[PDB]
Amino acid sequence: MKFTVEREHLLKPLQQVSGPLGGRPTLPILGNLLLQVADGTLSLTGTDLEMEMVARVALVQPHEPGATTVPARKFFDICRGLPEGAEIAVQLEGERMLVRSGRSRFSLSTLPAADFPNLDDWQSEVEFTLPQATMKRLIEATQFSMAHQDVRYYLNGMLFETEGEELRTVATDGHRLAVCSMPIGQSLPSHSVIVPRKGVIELMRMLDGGDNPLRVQIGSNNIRAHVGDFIFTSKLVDGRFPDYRRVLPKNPDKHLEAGCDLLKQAFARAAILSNEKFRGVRLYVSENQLKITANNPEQEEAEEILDVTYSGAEMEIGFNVSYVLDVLNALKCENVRMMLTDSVSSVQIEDAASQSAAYVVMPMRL
Amino acid sequence: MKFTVEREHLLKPLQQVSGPLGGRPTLPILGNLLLQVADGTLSLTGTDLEMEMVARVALVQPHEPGATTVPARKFFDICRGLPEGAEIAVQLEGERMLVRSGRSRFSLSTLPAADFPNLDDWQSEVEFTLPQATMKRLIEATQFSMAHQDVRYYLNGMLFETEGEELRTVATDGHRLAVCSMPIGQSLPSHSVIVPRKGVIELMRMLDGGDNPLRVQIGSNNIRAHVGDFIFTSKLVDGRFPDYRRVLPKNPDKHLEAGCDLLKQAFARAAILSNEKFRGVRLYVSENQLKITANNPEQEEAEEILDVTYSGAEMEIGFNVSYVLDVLNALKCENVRMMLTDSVSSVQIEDAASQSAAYVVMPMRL
Amino acid sequence: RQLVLGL
Repeated sequence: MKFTVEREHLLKPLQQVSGPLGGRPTLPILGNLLLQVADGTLSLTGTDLEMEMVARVALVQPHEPGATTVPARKFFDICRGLPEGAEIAVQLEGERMLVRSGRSRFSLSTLPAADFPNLDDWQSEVEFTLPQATMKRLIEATQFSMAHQDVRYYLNGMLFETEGEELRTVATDGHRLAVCSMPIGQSLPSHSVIVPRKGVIELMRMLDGGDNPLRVQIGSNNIRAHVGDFIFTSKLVDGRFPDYRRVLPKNPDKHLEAGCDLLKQAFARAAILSNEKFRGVRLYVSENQLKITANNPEQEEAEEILDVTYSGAEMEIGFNVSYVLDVLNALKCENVRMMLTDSVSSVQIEDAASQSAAYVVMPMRL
Repeated sequence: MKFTVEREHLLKPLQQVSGPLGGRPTLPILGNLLLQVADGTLSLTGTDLEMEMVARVALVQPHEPGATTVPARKFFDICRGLPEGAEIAVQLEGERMLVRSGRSRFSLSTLPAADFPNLDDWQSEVEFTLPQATMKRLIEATQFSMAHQDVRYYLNGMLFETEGEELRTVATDGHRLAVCSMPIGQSLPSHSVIVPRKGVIELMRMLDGGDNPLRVQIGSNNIRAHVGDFIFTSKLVDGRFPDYRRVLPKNPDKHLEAGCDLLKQAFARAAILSNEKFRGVRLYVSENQLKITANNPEQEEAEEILDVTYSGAEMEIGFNVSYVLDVLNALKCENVRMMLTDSVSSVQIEDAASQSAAYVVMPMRL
Repeated sequence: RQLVLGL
């Protein structure tokens, strides 16, 4: 195996395929990247046994076929550390892989390509293409609502669903839920899968924010995404995930509309004097007015009064202010609509100008 | 106590005095800021018992004299969280301090101004002024060589010495030493004091390179610096600081000059294959050439060859990577000069174009 | 005092 490639043609791919690797690999091979030269292409692959990221790099300089695995962090750091424009010559020499550039030389230890973990073959059952920007929107709109190491391991991931002509994501941790739907232009078979936490992170990382379209393939137990010369594949999480349609408040009769930023800034200031652990704030809704109050164990108190559009009966309701701020931060809009029922029921929050995303937050008893 | 002032006039002062804080504030009182209104001025003071920072704000709006103390971080966050252009009205009302702006209200807990610790009166014995940029240069040139949590407390700080017409800083952790001196155009008495590491950080913090000079006053047990309308005071550290004059190599006859950036990147790249738990590289010096090599337990190896200017006898000597990189990062000049003696003696490093700073690094056995 | 959703 032999290849010579310009530093920058190699750097981003190395960075990307290293994504799924941890700071401390359980076993040596998991800290390595698989390098394969075949048919004028160098392929780089990184894995954590649950998912893998592959990059294809075109070789325009002389090369020889073959494969090996070498330490990912070390190889990336070497390439990144070389001068801009450096030519990086690489050759497999049995127990070691020799990297040369200028008068810089590096000998890395190798592990057999035959020993590199490989995800089982699988078949795609649904396929579609969508703009990278749509995938980014879908994930960013709901990722914060995923559980963090919950017993219901399925809540630690994100649900991806195809319906009619839309792709939708759903995340929930039992206290709040986020759902976002986006049209795809294609007619798809109704489908529902759970993508693991690290999988969601990798999907986001592979979006360059360019014109390259995103091609998705979903099987019974895997999801694959292709962008440019990168291919990400992850196993899916098994389990039964909640039906957002049922979690949404049944009859949120009371509707309030308010500027997103004024509401966010008021909650942010009130949060300063809320209980450091429980973070509770009180909302008192009255005709065209919202009063937010917060108090803590030190007898400190914050009060914010805001003009809003509201005509229902008066009511008071408590919330974890961090859950509310998380939603307002995810909604990048001018105005928001809060739909309430009563003090003991969940509230649904959405962009006042779009039903694309919806957030359900359960209240707390102050 | 009562005052009303623009948020815009409080921001910088608050940041300056609230700085030393956050991490587990010992005495509750130390997490508060002392606020005092007297003769048309609002003074704000923060302290950790070892040092104190005082800021002044002029009051043109109606005000009433008095003093109290309030949670520093909370008061700063409330002020910063209010909208640009906000006016902030503050009044002490018994056990609470009421803060009002627009339709936002905050009631903060207080502690008696009489309880606020203040450094005992002291007397200055040495005074001088110098440019903010000169002080910044003196500190940045040596700060990285101070010890961290060393049982020898006097090394967990920085020596400030006046001699002739220069101000000099010295820092060392017993393995490497940094010294820098700068002329300040004033005839000074010979004096030497040790400023604690936290005080050094704070000093650095109040410097903005303005043409506005820093006024320094040094006493037997304290140091004070006045910048604009901020006054910083810190206790000094007891102990006999080592004499850098006895640390500089006696006759470092072998002089090598190398491009700073090229040497830095060669060290940085070679370090990737050095021992992860204790990173060091071997230098082989020969006529106009430097070879830098690293090895690790995995038998991996790195080699860098650099053209340099050197005409002495050949020698091989090892160094701790971080110590040399720290020096090259602090010099950030075009070329550096390494002055060597032999394989078992420390090296002195300087900017090839300036003798203002000098660094001494012991060799590392590999 | 946090209540939970009916998932």
